[PDB]
Amino acid sequence: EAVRAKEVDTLLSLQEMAYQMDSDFLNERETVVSELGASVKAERYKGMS
Amino acid sequence: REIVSCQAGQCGNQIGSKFWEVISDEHGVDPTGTYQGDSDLQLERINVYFDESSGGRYVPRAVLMDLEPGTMDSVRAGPYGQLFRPDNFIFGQSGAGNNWAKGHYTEGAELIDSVLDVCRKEAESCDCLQGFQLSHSLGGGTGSGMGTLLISKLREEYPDRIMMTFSVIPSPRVSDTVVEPYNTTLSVHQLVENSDESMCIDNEALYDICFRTLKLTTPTFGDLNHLVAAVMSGVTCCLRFPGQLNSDLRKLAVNLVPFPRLHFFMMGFAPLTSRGSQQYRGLSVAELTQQMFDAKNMMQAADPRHGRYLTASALFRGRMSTKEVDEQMLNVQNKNSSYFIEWIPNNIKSSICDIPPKGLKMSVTFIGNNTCIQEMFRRVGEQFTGMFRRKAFLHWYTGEGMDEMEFTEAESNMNDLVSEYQQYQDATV
Amino acid sequence: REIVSCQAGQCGNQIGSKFWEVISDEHGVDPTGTYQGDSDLQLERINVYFDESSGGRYVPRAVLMDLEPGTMDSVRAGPYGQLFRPDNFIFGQSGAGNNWAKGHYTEGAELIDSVLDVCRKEAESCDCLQGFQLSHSLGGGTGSGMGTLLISKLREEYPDRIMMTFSVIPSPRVSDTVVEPYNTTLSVHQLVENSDESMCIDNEALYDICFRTLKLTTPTFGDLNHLVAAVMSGVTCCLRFPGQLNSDLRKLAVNLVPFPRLHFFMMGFAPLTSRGSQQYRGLSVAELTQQMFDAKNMMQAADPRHGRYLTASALFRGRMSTKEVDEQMLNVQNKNSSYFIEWIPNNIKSSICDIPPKGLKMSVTFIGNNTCIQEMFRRVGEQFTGMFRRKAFLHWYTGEGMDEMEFTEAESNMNDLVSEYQQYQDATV
Amino acid sequence: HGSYHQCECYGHDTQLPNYRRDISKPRTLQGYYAPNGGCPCPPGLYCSVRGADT
Amino acid sequence: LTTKNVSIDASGVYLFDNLEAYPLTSSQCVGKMTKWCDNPMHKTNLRIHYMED
Amino acid sequence: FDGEATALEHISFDVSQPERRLWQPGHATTGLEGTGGGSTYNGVKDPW
Amino acid sequence: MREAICIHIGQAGCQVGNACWELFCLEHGIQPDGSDDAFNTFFSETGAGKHVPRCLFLDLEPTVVDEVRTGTYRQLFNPEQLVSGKEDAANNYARGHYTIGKEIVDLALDRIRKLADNCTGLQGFMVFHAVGGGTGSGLGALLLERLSVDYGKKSKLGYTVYPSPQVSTAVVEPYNCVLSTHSLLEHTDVATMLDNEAIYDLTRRSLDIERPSYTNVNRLIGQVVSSLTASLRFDGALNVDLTEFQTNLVPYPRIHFVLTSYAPVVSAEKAYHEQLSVADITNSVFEPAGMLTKCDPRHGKYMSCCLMYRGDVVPKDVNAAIATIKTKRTIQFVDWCPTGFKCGINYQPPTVVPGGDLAKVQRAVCMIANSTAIAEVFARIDHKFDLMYSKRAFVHWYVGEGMEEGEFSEAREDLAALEKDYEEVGAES
Amino acid sequence: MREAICIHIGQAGCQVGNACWELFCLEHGIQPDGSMPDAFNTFFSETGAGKHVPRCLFLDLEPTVVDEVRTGTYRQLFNPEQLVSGKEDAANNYARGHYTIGKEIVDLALDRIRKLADNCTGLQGFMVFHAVGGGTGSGLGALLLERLSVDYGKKSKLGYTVYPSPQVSTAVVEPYNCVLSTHSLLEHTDVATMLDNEAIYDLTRRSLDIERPSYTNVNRLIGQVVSSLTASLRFDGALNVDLTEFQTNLVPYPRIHFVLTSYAPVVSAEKAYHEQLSVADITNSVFEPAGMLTKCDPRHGKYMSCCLMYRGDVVPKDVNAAIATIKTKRTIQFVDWCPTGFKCGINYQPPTVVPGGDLAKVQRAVCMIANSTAIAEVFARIDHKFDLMYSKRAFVHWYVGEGMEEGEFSEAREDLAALEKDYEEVGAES
Ligand SMILES: Nc1nc2c(ncn2[C@@H]2O[C@H](COP(=O)(O)OP(=O)(O)OP(=O)(O)O)[C@@H](O)[C@H]2O)c(=O)[nH]1
Ligand SMILES: Nc1nc2c(ncn2[C@@H]2O[C@H](COP(=O)(O)OP(=O)(O)OP(=O)(O)O)[C@@H](O)[C@H]2O)c(=O)[nH]1
Ligand SMILES: Nc1nc2c(ncn2[C@@H]2O[C@H](COP(=O)(O)OP(=O)(O)O)[C@@H](O)[C@H]2O)c(=O)[nH]1
Ligand SMILES: Nc1nc2c(ncn2[C@@H]2O[C@H](COP(=O)(O)OP(=O)(O)O)[C@@H](O)[C@H]2O)c(=O)[nH]1
Ligand SMILES: [Mg+2]
Ligand SMILES: [Mg+2]
Ligand SMILES: [Zn+2]
Ligand SMILES: [Zn+2]
Ligand SMILES: [Zn+2]
Repeated sequence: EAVRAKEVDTLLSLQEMAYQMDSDFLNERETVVSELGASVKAERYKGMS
Repeated sequence: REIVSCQAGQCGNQIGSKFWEVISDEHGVDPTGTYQGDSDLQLERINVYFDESSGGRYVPRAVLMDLEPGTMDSVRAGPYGQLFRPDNFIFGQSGAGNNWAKGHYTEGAELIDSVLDVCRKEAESCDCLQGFQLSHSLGGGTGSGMGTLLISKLREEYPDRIMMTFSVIPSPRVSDTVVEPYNTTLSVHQLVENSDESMCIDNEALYDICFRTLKLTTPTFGDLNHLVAAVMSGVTCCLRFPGQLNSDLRKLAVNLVPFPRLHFFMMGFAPLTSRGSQQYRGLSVAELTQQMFDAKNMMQAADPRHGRYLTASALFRGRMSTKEVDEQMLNVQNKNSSYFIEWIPNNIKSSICDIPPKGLKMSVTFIGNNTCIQEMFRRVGEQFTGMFRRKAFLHWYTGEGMDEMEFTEAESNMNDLVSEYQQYQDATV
Repeated sequence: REIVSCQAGQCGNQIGSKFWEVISDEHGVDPTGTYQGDSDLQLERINVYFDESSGGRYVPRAVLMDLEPGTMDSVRAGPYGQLFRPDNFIFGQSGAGNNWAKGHYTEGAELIDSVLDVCRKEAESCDCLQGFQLSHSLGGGTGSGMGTLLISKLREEYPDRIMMTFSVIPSPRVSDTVVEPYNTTLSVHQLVENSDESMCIDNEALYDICFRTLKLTTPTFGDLNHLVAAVMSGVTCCLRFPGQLNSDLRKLAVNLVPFPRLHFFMMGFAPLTSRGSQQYRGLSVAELTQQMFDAKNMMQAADPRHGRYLTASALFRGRMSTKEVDEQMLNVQNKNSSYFIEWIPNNIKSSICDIPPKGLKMSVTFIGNNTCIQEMFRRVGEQFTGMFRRKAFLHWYTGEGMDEMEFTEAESNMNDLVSEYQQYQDATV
Repeated sequence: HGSYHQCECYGHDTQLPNYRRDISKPRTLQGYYAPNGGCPCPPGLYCSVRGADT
Repeated sequence: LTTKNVSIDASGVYLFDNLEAYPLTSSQCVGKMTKWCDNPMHKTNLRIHYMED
Repeated sequence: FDGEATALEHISFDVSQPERRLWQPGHATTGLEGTGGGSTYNGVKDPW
Repeated sequence: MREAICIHIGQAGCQVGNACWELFCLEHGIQPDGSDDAFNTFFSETGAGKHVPRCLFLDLEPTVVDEVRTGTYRQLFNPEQLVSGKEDAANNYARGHYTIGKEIVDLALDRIRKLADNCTGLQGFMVFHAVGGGTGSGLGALLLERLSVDYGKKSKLGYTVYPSPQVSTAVVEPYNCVLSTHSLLEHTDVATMLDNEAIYDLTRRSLDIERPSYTNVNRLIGQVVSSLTASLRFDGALNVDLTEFQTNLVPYPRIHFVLTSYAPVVSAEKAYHEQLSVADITNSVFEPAGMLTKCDPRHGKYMSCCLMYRGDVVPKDVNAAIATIKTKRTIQFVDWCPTGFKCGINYQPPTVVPGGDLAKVQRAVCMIANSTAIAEVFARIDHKFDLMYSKRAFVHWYVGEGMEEGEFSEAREDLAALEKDYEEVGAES
Repeated sequence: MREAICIHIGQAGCQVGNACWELFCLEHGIQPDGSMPDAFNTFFSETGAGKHVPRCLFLDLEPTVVDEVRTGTYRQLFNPEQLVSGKEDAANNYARGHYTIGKEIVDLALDRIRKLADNCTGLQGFMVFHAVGGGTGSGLGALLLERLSVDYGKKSKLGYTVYPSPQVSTAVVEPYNCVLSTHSLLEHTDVATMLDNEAIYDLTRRSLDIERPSYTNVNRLIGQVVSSLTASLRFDGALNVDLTEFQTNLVPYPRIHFVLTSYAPVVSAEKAYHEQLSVADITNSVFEPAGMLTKCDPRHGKYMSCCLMYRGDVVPKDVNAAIATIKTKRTIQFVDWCPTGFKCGINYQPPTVVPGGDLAKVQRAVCMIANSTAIAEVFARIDHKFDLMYSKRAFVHWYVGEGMEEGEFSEAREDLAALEKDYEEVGAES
């Protein structure tokens, strides 16, 4: 069960790396947007598309 | 056990929008309002921040406030903007004019009745109100003025209720306002009198933590508000989720506020790393503590090494070992005696929540009542005194009927705050 | 038993990059940090130089320092450059200008804040830090200035912790700098107080070794760095691998430093042979010792025949017992009594490790505190006085806050070290 | 002074003016032009070795 | 014709239609961190402390 | 490399200032192409 | 809602209004027939489906009004709101204020009343005139005082064109300017300088225009007006309003005469040869050569700058430019205004007027900067006034129209009081 | 970063800059129109449109060469600004170029320089290419050097100056001009670089074997030298050095910073592939007075500090062997108080040849920037001409009628005499 705990910790760590790498916040991408938000970007405006 | 939140002004509304984004994501709530979670724990304590509707929708217990209506289209244009009640949107024709006088006495007063009506609606529908939360910036007109007015009226009917205020203290280097010192000074005394506790978030510090630690090239206002949203989500984690050592806003206030006027804290979040440095970081407490107590992690631009920690609070979230989360704090207290006040032993309170934030295995939020909070109040106090000495920009405040004495009164109260921080820092056993 | 490493200047950065190349090759680590070794003995003590992320990637515990970001870019783009932490590289806007004053007082002193931040992070993350490691060149600006400043401000924080420095002592025969004696003199007196033991490297001797022993037609900085890296890996063979007669850095200091000021060693490696003579050379430990005490095999350009060995240390690696590591030491002690010191019986300590460097079935690293090590200190002394008397190239140093008194004190301290070496060389029982 | 002649000796000054005190002061008829000036309408070898004064 | 037209402008015209004349460069010392050095947030001096405080 | 030859090929028939080339052309056969029908004194493309 | 009534007075007002409404129609996609409500501040949505400008073209000389009535935007312009007189003021302040102005303001206020009733959230009035002539100065003064006495504390923005310090198309122009300064100081919330020599210099230098004209001058004026109004027209991180930047710009009620500047203002050939970054454009703004008024700020002290950024400008680059300006000593901010900076962000780049001289640009910035250097032009104009009034030149023209001789003395003395006020605000405490 | 603003003053500076920037564009793969079909940050700046703009300020008092550049091939490369041309030339008069017509243009030049520097976040310094013989390059060069020194503080200043050679001289008053500009070159210039013309002419006549080489050829050689100097901070190499490193390794005293230049191997296409151009051979040619761009005989003085920029496939083996051979060569001698006296910097980039040029494709090269006491003799020739001209007031009315007084000449002569004296003193043995 100690070996199991180490395996689970490693798997969760890899999941953390994957999520942080694909995260919108860290990658400056707006994956989720609304009908109004597509036209108007007051806070999320990063640069010209 | 459930709290009701209010966002004031442009900055407050935009911060609260993404705060509700984080809360809904963590509770498995759709941007529309329907529940789409995969765990019972998500729905177990969803009443803390949400109220169930007629059709099963989950509406945030949130009151949106702004004298400027031109910026409250963006709050509903955000991805989760259609989550709020239409009747919780309170607007005025003209903006606050970046005027604390307009936001507190003339324009805010005509708008505060409906806001208090909505807040009383939320409180009455609320079963056992744990507290009122507020998100605003002290450098604005309807954020500082109307927010202080709101908390002042809130104390009139809820004295013992926890008044959270995530005040955004504007910084001179990232400044974009000239009446900045005036609004900050006029709001600081109201914050002292009408807030059980008030954490200070500085835009300079947010920009720095996004620039160095995150290293991401373009942290905009949304990216700055992301960290504040994460801190708000982590400060109430134990109210919504089970934990080995849970807590709530009152319990943190009791363990962090030694004297009634000393309720200004420093916020920190962990872990925060860049995209490139992601492979290279170890995910454990022996790394979370480093980031949390690190100088650059604070969201306030005044380095905690100035003074000594009165109290510290560590809201850890995730799968931790309780002795490994407490002996780290024992080690830091053991080995950093110079930055912890001697006459208050065991300054650090650690609390454990079982469920971490969504997408994170383990994290921690930091609340520090360090005596370095006087640094921001000073560096804006010299600016305010320089502005006031030559009577600069006082007609814009005296045209609303507000008299020149209240500037001196606010200066006196703010100087008293700074002086009591300094005296308690220099206190000896 | 942790060793936390640091590289200063472009020379030190290249040497450290090659050192991590050698260590990763020995421990079975790809440039991406993954482990593909043939035995678990690598992971048994992999911690000594690498840290493991929660994802399993092994990251060197190294801190890189250079006021020029070009060196950081080159190291990162090197074959093993993706191994280091992205935030473990620290860079400045403007280079040291090959000036000890710029690297130690004005520009280097500014960047040592972040250097110490990352260095303390890494040093604390160690379960039990055995020592610090440094690689630099005293003939440059960043390595000579910032390296000595780092060792000075690290001695204050870790007093009893062991302090490795590999300083590339420049020589006029391979001269490529004219502020060479100034920088060397200004760094020697710092290393005397701030380093518990320090062995010197001369490109003259490395080039000579490559030309006559390895018989390389076009020896390069890569080859010199590979030699230095192999021997710097061998100095910690007992630390990283089990052996018959274990040793550590503190043990090396205790058995090689008779007096606190005398810690400047001359060093070497074995076996070394040309490409065309590898299959003809009978690798026996007697031959290993013969090459080990051969004057030409020393990688610091000073003939031991003009001095006497205060102490010597032979870290042998491979399948081998104790008489090839002690009886030939007795033989060399007896047949070179004029080359050793009478009042120190058993001048040579031997250590045994069970894991030889790969590609060899047995090897040895030599570290000698010979009294001839002060010949370079002589020659650099009159070199320094040559420009100091005429005040040549001194305005660059004096314009960055330094004064002539510092130069006089540095020369006096170097001369005192020289006199101590000479008097202990010619001292009688 | 020394054997090498100074910039002021040549007739040119490598000194930054005090903008806070002198340069950034606006010019008006009353205050500058009246005491020690004219109207706002549109319009050396100093060697210390020799008799000139730096 | 100008002497510059004969030499310099002629060389430029040759370079226009002969792209192989450009020699390969190895600017490995210039990289992502050197570009990051140029980020304008450096001049903002975020969370910086002086003697004046 | 025939510098004079390539100069005759390209620089001699190059135009640096087309404004001047149109305004005062000599024995130049390049750059004379201007706006097609844009400039009529009548001010209208219609017939006079 | 958020309307803005544009009142153009006199010939100069008429041409600048033509250019401004051309630019506004181009920005909002409005054909010269009237064919998201970003247009609401400038174009009232007629009940017939078209868009009528919220403007009043007022002129005593019928020539320019008839030219507008018979131009290209006939179907765009209301047949009223287009008031025409029968004879001009003949470059006489007395004729424009006491004789012909009195008999036309009676209906001008009726037209403004109709415009105000059409408006619902009127932010204020933008007046466009040159005080050089009679209608611009005299009728402008009369209209300004009637608006002040009728609409109370509605915002007023007089984008006035004072006589340029060197060239002038009149001889009684200093007289008219000195007579109108009383109204421009008493019944104008913010007065902006739009002299002609500076715009000529930008057109000649930055635009490489050999023969600049009133066309180009009016195009630049319209560019500036659109840049300032686009904060309430369009989106942005930091949206500001008229009263917003009045509060953030005007420190004293008497201190409201403000300078303006625009960058980048370059031609098509120039545009693609430069890095038109935020830092570059801000530096071009703060340089004297980039101002629309011949008044060097470095000759005075900055008191309050309001930067208006349009395009891809980020608050990041705004703060970076602000930092590199504060750290810059060639421009001195006044001691009682530490921050001194207001920032507005806009997410629509300025649409270029075809057939002009501006080039398609991804980002632009307009600075409304109140500084103590404004005393230079006032000293210029009252020196002309004293020179001409020393022996009573052209005074019979003013006297015979019903304006007494003490007018000149009182107006000159009000201007001298303004001299003293602008000296005193900039003088160090 | 590691930007370096190239300021070209006068006709000589403008043409030298033309050669330098064609070589830089060729090296960085930039079309003469400014586009590419990022070490160029040190010399070129990007744009939203995707083209590159050089970090140069061409400045002339007269519009001939500037307008010829505007009408040349590189017109699209060069920015319309940063190409400042006045209305009338200084007319070979230091007084006219420094007091009458340079005053009305130095403000615009400084504004352009500030605009260029605002885009540079790590600007190492300014390389000013000029000839002090001409009126513009002397007067306006000195004025701009002053204003740059007072505007940027202690920023690095590499003044590549073309002194008038003792025998060949295209002007009669350029001794006056150089005597007047020696103050600027002596105070407001961090490192002054001698680029006289006869030495380059002789090097090209013998080592390159072309009958009629011209200003284009000498400017190509100067651009090659400048590119060799800057390649250390542009490209890779075993020993990377910057503009702030060789100044420290080259200048022993703040006021002793006049240095000679030399280059090797300068060979033709015929000579390229017949000799084994080893590093030892090229270093020997460099130390030989034949390989120099300025005719200060090594034996007549003593080297104080030699900086050697090697480019190409040079290994430190050969560099160290060449250094050892040079040290053991008794024909040349170093100053007594500087034992090492050698600064070495190796760059991996091989020398780049411009098509239509006169150099040949060589896989290795070396450039020397040498501070030696032998440089006093060019000043000796200069003031031996100056006092002969100045004995009875020859060509002095032209100067005194343009703003400068009679004391300027005498004070400049005293400065030159002190420049003789301190060089003799540092050459004197201890
Ligand atoms: N920028 C700009 N200024 C103008 C224009 N036309 C006139 N002016 C200014 O007007 C001043 C002289 O006044 P006028 O041209 O007579 O116009 P006015 O002020 O309305 O006076 P009246 O013609 O009597 O009504 C000059 O100094 C100009 O600066 C224009 O088209 N553009
Ligand atoms: N090496 C080199 N020197 C040049 C070149 N062109 C001009 N010179 C130098 O310029 C000197 C003559 O000065 P001038 O004819 O006045 O030219 P200038 O120095 O630019 O001064 P101005 O003509 O006033 O601009 C000669 O002695 C040359 O040494 C060139 O292309 N290469
Ligand atoms: N961190 C953060 N700060 C903001 C945001 N929006 C505005 N601010 C800050 O708030 C200040 C402007 O205050 P404002 O929102 O206009 O106050 P209000 O007028 O009362 O709404 C600026 O100086 C900004 O630095 C935001 O989304 N995030
Ligand atoms: N062994 C070895 N020595 C080197 C290497 N690179 C440079 N050096 C030596 O370092 C000295 C110059 O150091 P320098 O670059 O000025 O140090 P810095 O100023 O701190 O960057 C020279 O004498 C070289 O002999 C290398 O890769 N390997
Ligand atoms: Mg008119
Ligand atoms: Mg000329
Ligand atoms: Zn000078
Ligand atoms: Zn006058
Ligand atoms: Zn003098």
